[PDB]
Amino acid sequence: TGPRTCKDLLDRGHFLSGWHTIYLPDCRPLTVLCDMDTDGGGWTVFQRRVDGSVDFYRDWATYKQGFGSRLGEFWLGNDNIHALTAQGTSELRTDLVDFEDNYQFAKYRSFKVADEAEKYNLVLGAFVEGSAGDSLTFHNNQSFSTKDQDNDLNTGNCAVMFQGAWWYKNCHTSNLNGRYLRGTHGSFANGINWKSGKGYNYSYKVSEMKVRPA
Amino acid sequence: NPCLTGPRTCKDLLDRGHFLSGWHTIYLPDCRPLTVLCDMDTDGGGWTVFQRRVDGSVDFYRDWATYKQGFGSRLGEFWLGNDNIHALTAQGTSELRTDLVDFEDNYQFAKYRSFKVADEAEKYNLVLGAFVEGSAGDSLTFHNNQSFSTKDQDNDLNTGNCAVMFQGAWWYKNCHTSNLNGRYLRGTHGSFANGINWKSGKGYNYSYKVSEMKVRPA
Amino acid sequence: PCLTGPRTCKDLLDRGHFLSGWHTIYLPDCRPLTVLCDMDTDGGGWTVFQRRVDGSVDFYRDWATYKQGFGSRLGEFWLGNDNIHALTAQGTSELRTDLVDFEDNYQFAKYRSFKVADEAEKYNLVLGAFVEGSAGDSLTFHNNQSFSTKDQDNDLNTGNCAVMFQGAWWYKNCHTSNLNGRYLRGTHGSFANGINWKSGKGYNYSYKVSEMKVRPA
Ligand SMILES: *[C@@H]1O[C@H](CO)[C@@H](O[C@@H]2O[C@H](CO)[C@@H](O)[C@H](O)[C@H]2NC(C)=O)[C@H](O)[C@H]1NC(C)=O
Ligand SMILES: CC(=O)N[C@@H]1[C@@H](O)[C@H](O)[C@@H](CO)O[C@H]1O
Ligand SMILES: OC[C@H]1O[C@H](O)[C@H](O)[C@@H](O)[C@H]1O
Ligand SMILES: OC[C@H]1O[C@H](O)[C@H](O)[C@@H](O)[C@H]1O
Ligand SMILES: [Ca+2]
Ligand SMILES: [Ca+2]
Ligand SMILES: [Ca+2]
Repeated sequence: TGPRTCKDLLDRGHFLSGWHTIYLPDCRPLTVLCDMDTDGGGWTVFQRRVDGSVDFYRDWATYKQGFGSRLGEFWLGNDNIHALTAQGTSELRTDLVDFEDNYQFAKYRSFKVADEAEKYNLVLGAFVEGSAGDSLTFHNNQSFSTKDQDNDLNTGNCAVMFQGAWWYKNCHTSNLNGRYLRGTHGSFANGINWKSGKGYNYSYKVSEMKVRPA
Repeated sequence: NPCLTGPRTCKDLLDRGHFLSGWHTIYLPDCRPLTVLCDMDTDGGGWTVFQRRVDGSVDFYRDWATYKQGFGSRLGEFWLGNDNIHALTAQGTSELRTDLVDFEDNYQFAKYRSFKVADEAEKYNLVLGAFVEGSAGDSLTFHNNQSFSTKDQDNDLNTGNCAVMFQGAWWYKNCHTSNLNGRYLRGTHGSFANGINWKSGKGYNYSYKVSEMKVRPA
Repeated sequence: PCLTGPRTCKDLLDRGHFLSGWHTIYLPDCRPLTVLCDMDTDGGGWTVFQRRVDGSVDFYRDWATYKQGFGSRLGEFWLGNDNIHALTAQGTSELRTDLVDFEDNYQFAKYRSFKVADEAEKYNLVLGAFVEGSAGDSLTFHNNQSFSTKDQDNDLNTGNCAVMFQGAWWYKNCHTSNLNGRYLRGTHGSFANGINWKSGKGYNYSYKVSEMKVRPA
């Protein structure tokens, strides 16, 4: 019955990025990171990597509730991301920065995750544009997986083989919750990787995933 | 009714016992709430920080409308916004402090007895009081009584465009001895005077690690 | 003991604040204080009262500064001796100390009990048994000892350890740890005047990160 999105806050004159309280579909308050600069601002950031201070190789219960720090890296929580994206349409933007401070991005028409009972299934709309290329449409219609809850399409455990948590199939083309392996790495596809961007052997300095009413 | 009971400046906050720097809501003269960064640590504390550079994560080469409303992040770097800075300095007398740190941990500062920014109709004209003291030396008096300029709105006193030439936004004259909204060029640069430069401090070829501009009632 | 709102960061965690960051708690008879909650480390629910991370803040401060606290929520701070006593008195608050080096290697110590008494009583450190910690014990030595600053010599050394080692601490024969020391950025030739944990990295290495925190045992 007040601000429901970061877009609402932007329209009310909140021009600086930072943490604000919004009110979810059910009226539950949630303190979220608003990106008010990028691409018109008004984005609610649900994932952020910047320096490798936080361990992202976490189990189901931890990804469900969210983890990390307001002062740095975090995953907002799958329950929260479902609430955020349940009804209406949120467009997704992915922002990626390499160690030479070059920026890439990918933008999708719509994005949402189902509730826990449906394994926080990815529901993704068309790739609109992005200098990072499209490395997420591959994962469309897939259950989320973590090390202790394998819902993927591999005989082995993708979350373990690539040290992350994602909507793994057999196995991935993106892996943003992968290990903070600074820049080029010999090890295959176990960093913060975006196949169509810098490839399976380059772990980004910065990663942000964010949503805005479409 | 929290406008009448709420703090109106960072100094009110310090007086109420907030001893750590951090973002707090204050109430502007027209009762509009604004979340600002208070500096409680430096020089007696109670300063409202309106510009901060720290790591080059935010692009400061922005247009008139963006400087007007403010941009950046409470997580790090930002410009509070010219409308806000006018609102903060329109009434009474605010002193100004500039804190600068180089990449070798050398701290420098400059202090001015008063600092006032006019409204948009006057293009955010700078009215600067006397230089008080400072190891950074005085690189702002030169800019007294100049309109603010951005790349897309040239209000400087140069035949060309200072904001474009020096890749920032400032109360440019013809053109500058300070350029704190310049590019984050990380230490010494070969390019001329287009970084976070304070001439009397580290010169036209050295871009500071940290910049903060802040005001306090005096 | 507040029953109207959150008393500790532990309370906040059990209420569903799962991200670390600055929150408001209600101290014991029942004043508000905005504190840094660490919700990830060792199960979460830690209230952080010291933090070093980048050397932006001068920790070589006098008695009155350490009393009321200083620093910034954006980085380095000391919560204030008055706040720390109000927070820990009794209690049985678990003390934890987190330490990180310049190649991102993690160490950290834990203690079963922690409190400082009020100003009258020199904010004496009262420490319970060391429990565990890959950093080793460099705080027990300092048990039952006055806090000292540059303008308040309360150690057992003929000189002033605070000036000699450039900080503030529960110095005695001097120190075995110096977390409020100078941010000397890794290895240093100057002796023991840095953010040092003798059992961890000794008197010649200044840590990159250092956090002292508490949670109800
Ligand atoms: C600020 O600068 C303006 C120019 O933009 C100054 O205006 C001039 O002031 C002188 C007297 O000092 C007059 O003789 C001129 O005719 C004025 N010119 C214009 C264009 O108005 C103004 O005086 C300055 N104000 C201060 C406080 O220094
Ligand atoms: C609606 C439909 O029949 N299409 C497919 C369905 O067959 C499949 O079971 C599901 C998950 O794989 O993804 C749907 O898009
Ligand atoms: O430009 C300001 C900057 O602030 C924070 O770092 C946000 O996470 C970024 O997306 C950006 O908004
Ligand atoms: O002052 C208004 C005017 O300012 C500059 O020229 C900018 O390009 C716009 O903000 C424009 O409308
Ligand atoms: Ca499998
Ligand atoms: Ca011009
Ligand atoms: Ca002595």
